[PDB]
Formats: sequence, structure tokens, C-alpha cells
Amino acid sequence: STGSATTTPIDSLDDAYITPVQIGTPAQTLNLDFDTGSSDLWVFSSETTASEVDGQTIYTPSKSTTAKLLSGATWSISYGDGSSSSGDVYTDTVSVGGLTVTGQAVESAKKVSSSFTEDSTIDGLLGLAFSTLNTVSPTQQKTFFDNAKASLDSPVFTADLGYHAPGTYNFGFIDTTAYTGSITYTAVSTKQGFWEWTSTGYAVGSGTFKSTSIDGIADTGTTLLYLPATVVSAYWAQVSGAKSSSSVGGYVFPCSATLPSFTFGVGSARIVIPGDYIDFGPISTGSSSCFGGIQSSAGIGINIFGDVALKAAFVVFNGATTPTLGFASK
Repeated sequence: STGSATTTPIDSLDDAYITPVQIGTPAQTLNLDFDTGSSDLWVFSSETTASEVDGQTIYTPSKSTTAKLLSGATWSISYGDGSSSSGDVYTDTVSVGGLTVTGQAVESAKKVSSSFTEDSTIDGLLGLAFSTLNTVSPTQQKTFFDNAKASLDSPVFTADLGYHAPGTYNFGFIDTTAYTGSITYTAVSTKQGFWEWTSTGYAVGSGTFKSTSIDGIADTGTTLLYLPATVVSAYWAQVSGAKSSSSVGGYVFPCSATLPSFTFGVGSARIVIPGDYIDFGPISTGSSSCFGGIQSSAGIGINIFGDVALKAAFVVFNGATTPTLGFASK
């Protein structure tokens, strides 16, 4: 089997992407944030504290003839950015782009933190990291991909995120029309539960390539590109007036700037992030200070190849017995 679904930016900055997901019988369609950095499929629901729902579409398990309470199971997750959610668990039928999993754990939120409430466009998350990170207790549950894998034509999914435009998540096949050149594959460590890999270096604009190993995660659920402070300083030094602002929480730059590109290495191959992808707009409405899309990972504990990086590539998440990651230009 295969599946193919369009993923759409939630706003004009590509702060996140949402993908429609069918849950239950009859189908209830929710728009979920596909997150290769976590492993829980959780949704706003009829059980979510009423004051914490503000415009999201909810899953109502009592209206699904295929929903079953997973008795005794609870979940609770806290993301790196400080947001969180928790609740109980149902199993139900879940379909993405025509690919169907029966008996998928659907984690129903009883509580969500303020940032979730405040974002009316995201109805929940669909985790695509390794199932070892799944938070369901006392019986850990499998991700949608893990459950689908054996049925898929090939045990892979691909992320093709758009810049200020829709893109595609495919399951079970590689669309050879969706990228240019060849796909370069690189090793993955699953030791921390992430799609963790090592970039071979970087360049800033038309500058020379610096060969250096950068360990990090391929994380569709993180907006920005977070790299070591040395790398980030080298990038922003090429933008007149750019500076790190403790009050704003990262590098800012004059909105009048033209940003240089940033290149990262994948083996001997190179992925070029155009400068415009690195612009996240005014820090507050009407400001002429703009927020940068490349930020320091110092104090995160890991480097993160988030959407800014991934949207410059066609990315293969290869879930073979020994997982790997593939990157192509597009």
C-alpha cells in the first residue's frame, strides 16, 4: 500500500504545516502537525477542557463506531519549546492520504498548554519519530508509520515541504518526479529516538565550504534551523546589522536586508537553503527588526534540522531494518 497527502503552511511564515488525517468511522478529519521529532499521535477532542479549546476541530470518540477506549492508558508529553499536553487513549482507524491503519493509538487530550489553545489551525500532532519515544503508559504505543510499515510497498515516508506553499508527505514510495539529481543517503542513530544524523559541513552564501561534523535531528515539527553557536555566528556576521538579542530570544536582523543562502552537507552532496527561507519577518507587528531562521542550538542540547532546512530538500525517512535518511535537491 501507499499514501499521499498534501501538507499546507499554517500561516504566511511557514511556522508549521498541517496535513488532513481521517480518524474514526464515519471519518472525522482533523488537521495534524506531522512531527518527525516526536512519537505521539494526539488530538484535540470532546474530552479536552473546554476553556482550552479555541477554534480547533475535535475528535469525538463516542461518535466513532470503531473507537475503543484503551483501558488504563494515559499519556503526557512536553516538547522542547515548553508546550505540553496529556490525556487518555483510544484505538481507532486512522487514514492519511488513502493509507489506512486499524487499531492506531489516538491519544485524546484532556489538557493542552496555552500555545496549543492559541493556535486554532493545529488540531493535534502525528508523531513520526521512533516508537521508543511514545509516552503512553503503562503500555507504550506505536506510531502511525510503525503500524503501517509492513503493509507499505517500501518501508519509507518522504517529506517534501514547500516554501510559502503546500507540499507533500508520501508513505510507501519515493516519487522520482519530486526531486532533481540523485538522493544522497546518510546514516541514522536511533539511540535517542530521533532521526539523528551527521551533516558533513556548511557554507554561508557564496563562501567556501567548511568540512565539519554536525550531529542533529531531522525534525519536521520544529520551525527553524538550530546549529552550533560558531556556525550561526558565521552566518549572521554576513548580514549588516544582525545581532543576537537576549530580549527577543535569538538573532534578529534589519528587515531591509537581503539574506545570504546557507548550504549544509549530506555526505559529499550539498543542500542550499535560499536566503529568503531564513526570513521570519518582523519581531512584532510593524517592526523593522526581523527574526532569523537560523538560530543557536546552545542550551537545547542537540542541533535541529527543522523546517527551514528540510523544506529546501526532498527528504526520505527510510525505516528499513537499519534506518537511514536521504536528501535530494528539488
